[PDB]
Order: sequence, then structure tokens, then C-alpha cells
Amino acid sequence: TVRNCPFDYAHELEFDPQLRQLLTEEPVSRIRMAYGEGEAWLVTRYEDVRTVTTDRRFSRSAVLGRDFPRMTPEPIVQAESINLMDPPASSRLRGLVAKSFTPRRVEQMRGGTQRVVDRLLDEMEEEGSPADFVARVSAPLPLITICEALDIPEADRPWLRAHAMTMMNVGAAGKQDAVRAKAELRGYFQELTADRRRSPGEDLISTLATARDGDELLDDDELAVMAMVLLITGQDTTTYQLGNIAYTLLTRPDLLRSLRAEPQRLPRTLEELLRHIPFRKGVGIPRIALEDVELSGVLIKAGDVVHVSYLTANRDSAKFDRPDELDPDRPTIPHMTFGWGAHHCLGAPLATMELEVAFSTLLTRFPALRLDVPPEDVSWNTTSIWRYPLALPVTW
Ligand code: HEM
Repeated sequence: TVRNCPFDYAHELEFDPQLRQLLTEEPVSRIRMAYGEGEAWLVTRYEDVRTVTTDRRFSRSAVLGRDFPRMTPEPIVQAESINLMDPPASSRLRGLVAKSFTPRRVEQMRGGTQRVVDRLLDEMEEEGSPADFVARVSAPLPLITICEALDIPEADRPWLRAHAMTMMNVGAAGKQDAVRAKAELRGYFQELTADRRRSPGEDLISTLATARDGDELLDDDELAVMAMVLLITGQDTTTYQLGNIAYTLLTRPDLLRSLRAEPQRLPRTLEELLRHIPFRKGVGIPRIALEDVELSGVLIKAGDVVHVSYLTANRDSAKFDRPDELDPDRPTIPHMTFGWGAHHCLGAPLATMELEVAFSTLLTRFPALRLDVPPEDVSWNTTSIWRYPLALPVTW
């Protein structure tokens, strides 16, 4: 009665058939994952994911100390992270970093991001066709963006990203590498944040370090971990989504033609691309039931582990008509690709702006952009919790 879920489906950007079957046939189910102990509930329907991520009887703080069902042999989350805080404690720190991503703030960052994108595309154009869109655009843009915000020295950026990637590996033998990568990244940020708290500058880390409401909002360890979390989160999914969206556009000719004909369609089209693309393998950080709760007729016991699938929520026909169709003109309904509820993505406005600047500029600068290989020759990542193309040869 307990499903085996290695969550290793990795075929292109096709939806995981196991996740689709559970959404359809067993929407609240018991699963066993690659690592951690015991079973977990898996919640798949949009309305039920909405419940689990907002109802205060499902807790992230209670995950602390558990060897919880998960996809990587060492957990990516850290003890002091915002991910493992509950409201109202999580609200104050979420509100603090959200201040750095207000609508005025990201629109004041947009000019600088436009200049980065212009330079990346200049360099790609100078090297000449064909090129790897991953190496030239999707990999560098988010790393530059978050490292400029955190004021990270350019010389350190490859080392930081390499360590973050090690933590995302699902292979069992990589556990000790992942433990070491997490410890070395934590040490880097403990030292860096201590320096910025001691001697503040005008960067984001200094802003977080000096924030007070009587006491400092972040103690020394919370500050170190928050800077580390912002680096890690800022440079993975946005890189992978730039690549996933590029592949999708370059293999959907009517959709790409529509964006070339009417570029003002891009913001709404990007929202539908985000809803549709299965950008991760499996499921992420669970929650713990704090007491017995009957979720859509299923009794979840106090202490049980509860996982949500945002990917199945995005394909729930109860919410999205013809959910497997990529339809940029469909009625607008909030998707779950940035999560939901108390832990909704803090970087969503920044990621959205990066996607809009990159693709709006790409589409006008390279009107003959095409994939330079048959789509089936594109290789897709198997080693990570994320889904992404390893390389994307393009011509123009
Ligand atoms: C297309 C790009 C992105 C996607 C699809 C994405 C998606 C997500 C998802 C699914 C979650 C988890 C929600 C949960 O735990 O239930 C999350 C959380 C988070 N994201 Fe993102 N994200 C993106 C970009 C970013 C960026 C650029 C940043 C930082 C600059 C960022 C920072 C965070 C943080 C700090 C959290 C944890 C929030 C909390 O637990 O309170 N994300 N994101």
C-alpha cells in the first residue's frame, strides 16, 4: 500500500507518469522516498496543497531533528534556515528579506539586469553561431544577479556554485561530498556575514546584518544561513528555468512565432510556461502534522510527515481546464511553481524579472534563433533534484 518513489523520472520535460497517476487515482497517498526513514503522505491536488501549505497545523519547525523522507542523502535544509521556521516567527524574517524585492526595488534592478543580459548576448554574438545557450546565458545570468546583490567577489562565484550543486545531488555515494560542501559553504558565509555585521557596507548582507527591532532580527548563525540560502536559491532554479523555457520555446514553433509577432504577450506567456514546465524531480521539504487532521477525508496522524507536489497541483483539472495544454490565453489562475502559503518563494519577483529581461531581449536580438540539434539530442540532467538541459546548442 506504500508506493516506491525514487522520483528519478528524467525524460525531457515530460510530466512524471507516476505523479500523474497519483494525482488522478490516489491523490492522498503513502510513499517511501530514496532517503530518510519511514513513510510520508503525498498530497497532490491543488486544493489540498493549498491547505497543507497554509493550515497552521502543518509545521516546518517540527521537521527539525527528523530524518525526514527526502530526495538527497544529506538534507539541503539547515537548522537555522527560514525554510524550517513557522509563522509568526517566519513572518518577521520573510518580511525583512521581502523588503529587498519590493516592486520598486526589482524595477530599479531591471536596468542593471538589462545591461548584464545585453553584455552576455553581445559576447555570444561575437563568438558566432552556434553556441551553447546554457554556458552563454542561462548559467551566468542568475549567478551574476544574486552575487551582485550579495556583493560576492567574482573570484569566489564558481566555487560557491560548485558547492551548491554538490548539495543537490541525489546519488547515495555523494552524501559525504554533500556534507562537506554544506559545511564549507556554511563556513564561507559565517566568515563573510560576520565581517559585514562588524563593518557594514551598502550590500544586501550588510542590510540583513544591521536590521534591528530592539535586538538584531537575525542572530549570528541565522544571518550566516540566510546569506547562504539566498546564494543557493538565487542561482539554481532560475538558471534551470531559463534553460527549460528556452528549450520549450525552441521546440514549440507556433508558440515562439506568437511571441515574435506580439512581444507584449511575454509576461502572460511566461506565467503559463512556469505553470506547465516540470522544473523539479519529485518533492522538496515536507511538513509535520502537529495533531490529528482529516485532510480531504484522510486522517493524518500527529507527527506524520506530509509532502506536497506543486507540480501535480499545477496539472489539477479541478483548477486548470485542459491542464496538460500549454495555453498562454487560458484564464489566469495562480500557479504553484513559486510555492504557496507561508513559505512562498521570496525571490519570485526577482526571478520573474530575470526571465522577462532575458527572453524579451533574446527574442528581439536574435530573430532567427533556433535549436541547433534535433530536440531528442538534447541531454537532460539525471543527477540533481532539478530538471534542466545539460546544454542547449542554438544557432541564429
Ligand atoms: C524560476 C525561479 C524560482 C522558482 C521556480 C522558485 C520556486 C520556489 C519554491 C517551489 C519554493 C518552496 C516553497 C515551499 O517550501 O513550500 C521556493 C522557496 C524559496 N525561494 Fe524560490 N524559486 C525561484 C527563484 C528564487 C530566487 C531567485 C530566490 C532568491 C533570490 C529564491 C529564494 C527562495 C527562498 C529564500 C525560499 C524559501 C522561502 C521560505 O521558506 O520562507 N527563489 N522557491
